[PDB]
Amino acid sequence: LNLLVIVVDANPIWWGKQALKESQFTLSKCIDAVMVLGNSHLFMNRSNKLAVIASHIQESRFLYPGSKDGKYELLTSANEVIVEEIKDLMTKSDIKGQHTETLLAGSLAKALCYIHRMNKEVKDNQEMKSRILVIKAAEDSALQYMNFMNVIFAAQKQNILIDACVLDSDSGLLQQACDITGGLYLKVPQMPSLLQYLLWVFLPDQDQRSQLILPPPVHVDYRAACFCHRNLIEIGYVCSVCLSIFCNFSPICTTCETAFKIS
Amino acid sequence: XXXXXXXXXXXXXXXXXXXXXXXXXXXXXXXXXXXGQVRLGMMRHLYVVVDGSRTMEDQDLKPNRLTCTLKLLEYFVEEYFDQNPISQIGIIVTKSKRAEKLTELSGNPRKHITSLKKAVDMTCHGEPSLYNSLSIAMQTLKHMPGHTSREVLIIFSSLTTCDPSNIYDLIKTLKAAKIRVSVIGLSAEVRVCTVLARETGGTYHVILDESHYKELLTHHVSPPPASSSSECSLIRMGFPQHTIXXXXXXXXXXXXXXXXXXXXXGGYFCPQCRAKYCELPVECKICGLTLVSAPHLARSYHHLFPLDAFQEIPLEEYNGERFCYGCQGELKDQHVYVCAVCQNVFCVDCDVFVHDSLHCCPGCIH
Amino acid sequence: RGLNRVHLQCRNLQEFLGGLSPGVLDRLYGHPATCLAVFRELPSLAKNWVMRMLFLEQPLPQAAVALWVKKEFSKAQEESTGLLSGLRIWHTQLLPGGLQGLILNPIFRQNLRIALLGGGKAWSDDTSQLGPDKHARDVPSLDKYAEERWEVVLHFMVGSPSAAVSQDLAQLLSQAGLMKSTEPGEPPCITSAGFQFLLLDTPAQLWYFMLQYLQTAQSRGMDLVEILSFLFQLSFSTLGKDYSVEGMSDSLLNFLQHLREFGLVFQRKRKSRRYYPTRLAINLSSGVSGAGGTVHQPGFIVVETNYRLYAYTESELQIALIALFSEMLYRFPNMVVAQVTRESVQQAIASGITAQQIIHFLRTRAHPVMLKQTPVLPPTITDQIRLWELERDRLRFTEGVLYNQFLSQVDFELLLAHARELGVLVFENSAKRLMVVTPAGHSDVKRFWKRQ
Ligand SMILES: [Zn+2]
Ligand SMILES: [Zn+2]
Ligand SMILES: [Zn+2]
Ligand SMILES: [Zn+2]
Repeated sequence: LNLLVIVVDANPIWWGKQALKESQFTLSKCIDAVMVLGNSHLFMNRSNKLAVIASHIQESRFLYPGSKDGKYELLTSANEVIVEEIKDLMTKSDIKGQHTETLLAGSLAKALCYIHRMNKEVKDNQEMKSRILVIKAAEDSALQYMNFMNVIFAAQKQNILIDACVLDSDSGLLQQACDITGGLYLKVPQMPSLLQYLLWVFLPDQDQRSQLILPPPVHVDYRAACFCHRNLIEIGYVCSVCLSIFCNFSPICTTCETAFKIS
Repeated sequence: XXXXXXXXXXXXXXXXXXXXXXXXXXXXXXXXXXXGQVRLGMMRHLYVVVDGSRTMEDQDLKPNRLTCTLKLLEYFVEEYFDQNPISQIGIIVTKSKRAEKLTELSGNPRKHITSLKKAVDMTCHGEPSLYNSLSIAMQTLKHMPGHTSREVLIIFSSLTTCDPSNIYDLIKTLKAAKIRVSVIGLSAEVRVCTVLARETGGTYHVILDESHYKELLTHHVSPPPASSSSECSLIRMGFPQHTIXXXXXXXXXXXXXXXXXXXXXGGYFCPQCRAKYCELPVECKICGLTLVSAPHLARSYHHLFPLDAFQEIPLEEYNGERFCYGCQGELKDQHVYVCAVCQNVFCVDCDVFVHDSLHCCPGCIH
Repeated sequence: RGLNRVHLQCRNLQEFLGGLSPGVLDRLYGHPATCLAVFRELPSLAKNWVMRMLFLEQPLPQAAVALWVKKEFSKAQEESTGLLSGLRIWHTQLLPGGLQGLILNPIFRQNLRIALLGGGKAWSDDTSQLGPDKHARDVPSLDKYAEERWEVVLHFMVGSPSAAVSQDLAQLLSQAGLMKSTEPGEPPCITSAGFQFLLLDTPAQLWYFMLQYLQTAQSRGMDLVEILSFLFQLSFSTLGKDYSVEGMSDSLLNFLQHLREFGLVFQRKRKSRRYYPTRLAINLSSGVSGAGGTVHQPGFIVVETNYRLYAYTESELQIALIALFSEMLYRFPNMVVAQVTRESVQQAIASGITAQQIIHFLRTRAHPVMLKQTPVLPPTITDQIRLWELERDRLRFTEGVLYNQFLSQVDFELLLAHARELGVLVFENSAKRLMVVTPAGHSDVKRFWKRQ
């Protein structure tokens, strides 16, 4: 019994720029590699479970949740509902300007509580191990860092591994998450081979991470800046009321308006 | 001697079910959690004083009080280092009218839980000594810096508080030394511990059950709010990056450690003294700087922009959103929980999960 | 019984499919049901390797396959490679130097890719158009039908007055080695293989039916390939959606009505165009139903340390099984109270049951209050059961041939070395020259004695 929770960063702006790029690799092969990974995960064992979430710019709508063309039947029904759900999601869509960068904290929150309720569903004989794949293709907004760390620590407590395939750009918070929870991070060097990366690195479960020789862990930067000038710090001043990082010593603490006792 | 008459019956087919359901519902209860937008003491040298009295061997709990108390302190050290990373713990067993600093003030759960697994095997002979235990805790907690909310937690059982000197001058000193002492009591209320708790600044509590005692230690896990007395300083902090053996040890710096160690190739340095530490966060052993990886500041950011209350409504009540906004499931029970700002829908499982672990509303992020 | 006793060995689909003809195998993977069904049987290493190498047209060298695995796991690695190789998945090719390339069998690979992706066949699903069917059957009534028919077969083996078997199935039970007919004026008995068949899991019992049913598939004009493709087509189906029959041969019709007699498939009429694959047919899988609980039925036997069985189930079948390996005292309309006596188990092994059947039987039907124990049975009782079967099974028999009282000692180790050479050594001596060779392979060494 295992539970893969794929999260696909469906930024319509990014994949729109990718489809106006007229490349080989568009959103169709992304969601198709997602579904082939999902059918492969349901295919490896009968007891496996699948859930696929799509972070849109303004909503975390889930994608998931006879045989006409020769598949296994539940794979056919799952593929039909994922296809119809992305067609209901992406085509019927909206336009706003203040909030156009994608989100990842909310979809991870839904994944965490979904794994919680599906672990309450589990009976006493069997036990559920779980992980969250994150297929990221956009640029994450900085503005939700306060939120984002929280879901990582939830996955630290709930023992949910986190994996990430980033497509275009590196992401410090997401390699940070895959460092904290014990998951895995991978930056793909060539787009259209995506599925073959997933079926060897991110398909294998927790009792095959230890068996397979995998690409090695990149060193993780624990950079830290002030809340003052945003510049890199090796020695900082941190308040004990506000609990905020200041770079240079200042009399009056700005973050919490503290009547600072001076010695 | 006639408890057998507690089982009534009206139709007797579901009436025994009603009596069993009333009993099984009366055998459970819910917690009481408090919210505050107030200053908290987040660097927190807490210092645990356990009894080793004669009354620790009494069997009011299901094992004797020593064993249950020590088990819940193992859970306490676990959850306190799980929630506050900067802080430290020190453990004194108070035994035979004398006080014994069993484990010094440090910040990693391995040594403390190892010492508690050792301290299962003790004897618990004699009467306690609140004077000497508060003296050792004061002696170590004089010279921690002033922004630390210096806290002592006395898990105290017996009633004869056998001091060797006057313990109102200690309470006047500890009042002036801005320490904070909280006593969790067994079997009784004692006036001296009440004066100590209400004067030093702490809180006194007496124990019913296993569950109530877990609720009290869970109440003392969280950072308690500050008085109008504690210093609000600005501690100088250090953020050492991790350093592996540089480029296949091309001109590396092979060290042993800094506190049965092997040959360390790389790891964490210090930005003040340039020493070699394996684990982070560790207070600098030769400088006085405090070293922080900085998710260890992010592990305790939820205290500062905290949660709110869920509007709890049991009935059906206008619910045009049948599914859980948490995890997309139906609401098959009569408890629906609605947030304050976004006012989405959550069930009981999402309630316990959000309010205990995830610490944020999933709606308000969107 | 001058040989050893009839130990009921489940093949677990490896010794079945490993040990056939490779032309039979290359025809067998010609339906995606069989490719998924052989896929899920594989160990997890071979599983991930097939799903790795699936989307690939190049024979990868041996170095990469040996070089995909961490160093500590080579002992548990060569089993997956050898199991892929012997089962005609990995046929070996050559890179044009000396690197022995490895490539999946393109029939197997193409039909797995049909099982995962779009395909050119249609899984033999059809419907002209028939909507809500005349006497549509309900899903718990399909469960009831499965219970009724397969318990009628089990009562027939037990020997109840509910003997509704239609005598082709009785001939099948006599042909598979389960119910031996003796002195042909119709006593059908039970062989010891029948007793070991009774105490087995329900998917293990049905899969043992299919293995010993296809063991004698050279009888009625049957072919292994189409029948196994239909079995693996049944067990990858859904209870809800309904099927049709058009697209099946007439020998398939005879097998499907014989299968209706099994109870794995609910028909409506014999001349109809519809079948309902029953809940027994889906859980047809070469495996284990559990050690604390069964998807079929929740467990019901509370085994206390008093050697005391509390069965919460009213059924004459399972009461007869608990009568087999125990002795029974109270019977209430909800419950049966039995005691596992030493003499009851020594009766249950006199008829011939190795007591791993018993312990796995009790672990299968473990009541959900007996759960939340990490040793779900009390280990005093379980180790006592094993000690009772080790008291009963203390003789081990072997047909041999004697070499005694040789005239020398050089010919002693010469005969011993020639025995070791042809793999016919059984037992040796050091002092008094008393050797045991295989008696069927003795004539080789005997004609060697007439040659020196
Ligand atoms: Zn501040
Ligand atoms: Zn230093
Ligand atoms: Zn909200
Ligand atoms: Zn929910």
